[PDB]
Amino acid sequence: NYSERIPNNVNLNENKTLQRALEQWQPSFLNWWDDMGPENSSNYDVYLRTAVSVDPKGWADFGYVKMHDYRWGIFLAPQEGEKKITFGEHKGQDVWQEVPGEYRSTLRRIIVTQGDTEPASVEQQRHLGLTAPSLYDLRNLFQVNVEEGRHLWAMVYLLHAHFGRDGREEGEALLERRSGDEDNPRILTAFNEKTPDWLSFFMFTFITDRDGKFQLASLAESAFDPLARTCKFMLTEEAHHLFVGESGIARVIQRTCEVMKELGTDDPAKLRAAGVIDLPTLQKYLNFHYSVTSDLYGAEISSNAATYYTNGLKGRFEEEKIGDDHKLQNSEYEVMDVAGDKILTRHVPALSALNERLRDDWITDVQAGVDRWNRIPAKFGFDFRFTLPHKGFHRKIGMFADVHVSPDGRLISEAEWTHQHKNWLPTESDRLYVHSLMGRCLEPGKFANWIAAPARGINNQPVNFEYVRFNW
Ligand SMILES: CC(C)(COP(=O)(O)OP(=O)(O)OC[C@H]1O[C@@H](n2cnc3c(N)ncnc32)[C@H](O)[C@@H]1OP(=O)(O)O)[C@@H](O)C(=O)NCCC(=O)NCCSC(=O)c1ccccc1
Ligand SMILES: [Cl-]
Ligand SMILES: [Cl-]
Ligand SMILES: [Fe+3]
Ligand SMILES: [Fe+3]
Repeated sequence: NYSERIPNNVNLNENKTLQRALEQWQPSFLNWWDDMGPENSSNYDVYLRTAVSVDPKGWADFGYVKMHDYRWGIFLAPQEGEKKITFGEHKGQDVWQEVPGEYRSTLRRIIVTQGDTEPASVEQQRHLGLTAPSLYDLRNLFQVNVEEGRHLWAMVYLLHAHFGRDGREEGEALLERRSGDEDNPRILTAFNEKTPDWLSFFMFTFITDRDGKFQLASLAESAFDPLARTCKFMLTEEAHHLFVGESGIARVIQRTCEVMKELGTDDPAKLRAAGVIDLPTLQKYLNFHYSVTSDLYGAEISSNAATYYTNGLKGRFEEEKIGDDHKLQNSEYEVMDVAGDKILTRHVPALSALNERLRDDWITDVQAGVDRWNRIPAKFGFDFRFTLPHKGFHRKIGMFADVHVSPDGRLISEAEWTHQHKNWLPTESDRLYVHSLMGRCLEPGKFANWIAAPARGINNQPVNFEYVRFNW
C-alpha cells in the first residue's frame, strides 16, 4: 500500500498490469537482498554508480546510497527501426517483440538460467566484506553486488512482460533457490560453490563473470529483441566487473613481485613468512577457476546448441563480423578428440560445435588478460609467467569429463591424478594460508599487505577517498 517507483526506459507506467505485478515482486526482492546480500551492510553509505539511462556517453550517476535503498531499474538498449534477424533459418525476417509459441519454453529456460546466476553470485560473495583489504575494494565488491542485483531485475522484467503466469512464478522461484542449499540449490554447479577468500573473488570476476560476458554477447544477437536489448546494456555494466577481477590479481602479482625484489628471493616459504601470495599458488587458483568455469559453456558437441542458433535464439560471439553465411549448414569447426591414449583434433559440423566456439572465444579473451598480467613479472626481470592449463584439465562437462588431463596436456591415470593434482589446484594448506592473510583494512587509502594500491580511484575521486561510510 506504499509502492517504490521503478526506474526504467521501457515506459513501465503506461502498462499498469505489468507495473503492478513488478511492484508486487519488489518487496520480495528487498527481503532477499536483506537476508542474502552483503552481510551487516544495512546502514553503510556506499559510493556507487547507478544506471539512469542507456546513453553510451554517460549513463550512470555516482553518489552515496544505502544498498537497501539502491535504485534498481530496467534499462534496455534503444529499439531500432525495422531490425532484422541476422542468423539461422529466420535470417532476414523481422525481429520478434513477443516470444513465438514454439520457442517459449526454450527461451524461458535460457532466461531463467541466466537470471539464476545473478542472485547466486551475490549469495556466494556476501561474507567477503568482513575481510575487505581496503575501502576501495569493499566498494568494488558492493558495486558488483548491486549490479548482480540489477541483472536479476533485468531478467525478471522479461519473465513478467513476455512469459505470462509461469513468468511471474519464475520470478518468485528465483528468490527461493539458494547457493549451496541441499533442497533448493542454484541451477549451475559453479554457482553452488563457495567463494572463500578475496583471491577467489578476484579470479571469479576475472574468469566467471567473463562467461557471463560471452553468454550475454550471444544472447545480444537473439531474434527476441527485448532480450537482445537487455543483454546489450548488461554487457556495458559487466566490463567494470571484469576490470575489478583483472586489476585485483594484477595488484596481488605486483605486490608479490615487490616483495620478491625487496627480499631478493624466490623461495615460497620466505615469501609467505612475509605475508604475500607466492606466484605458484596464484597459478593454482587460476587453474581452478579457469577449468571450473570452462564447464559452464556446455558439451563441445551439442544438438541443443545447434537448435538455439538455427532457430535464432542465441548467436555466436560477434556474429556480424564473421565472414560466412550465418546459417552454417555446410560449415565446419575443429574440436579435440580423445583418441585412445592421445588427444587429437577433428572437424565436425559447425552447428554442432557452437558451445566449443564460444568456449574458444572466451579462452582467447582470458589469455589476453593473462598476457597483461605477465608484463609485471617481465617488468621486474623475473622469469615467472602465468599460463592457462590445457582445456581438458579438470573438466566435468564434455568429452574430458571422464578422464584426467595434466595442465600440460597429457592423459594421465587415476593414480597420477591423485598424487600430482596438489601441484596444480589449491591444497587445503594453500587455502588456509591465503585465508590467514585476509584481515580487514578500512582506513581511507590503506591496503592489506598482500595487495598493492590500484592505479587510480573511481569516478575521478582519489585513491584515498572515503568510498564506504560505516555509520558505526
Ligand atoms: C549453453 C548452456 C550454458 C548449456 O546448454 P544445455 O543445452 O543446457 O547443455 P548442453 O548444450 O551441454 O547439452 C548437451 C547435452 O549434454 C547433456 N548432458 C549430459 N550430462 C550433463 C550434465 N552433467 N550437465 C549439463 N548437461 C549434460 C545435455 O542434457 C544434452 O544432452 P543431449 O544432447 O540432449 O543428449 C545454456 O545454459 C545457455 O545457453 N544458457 C544461457 C546463458 C547462461 O548460462 N548464462 C550464465 C552465464 S554466467 C553470468 O551471467 C554471471 C557470472 C558471474 C556472476 C553473475 C552472473
Ligand atoms: Cl523454465
Ligand atoms: Cl586409470
Ligand atoms: Fe551479471
Ligand atoms: Fe558480473
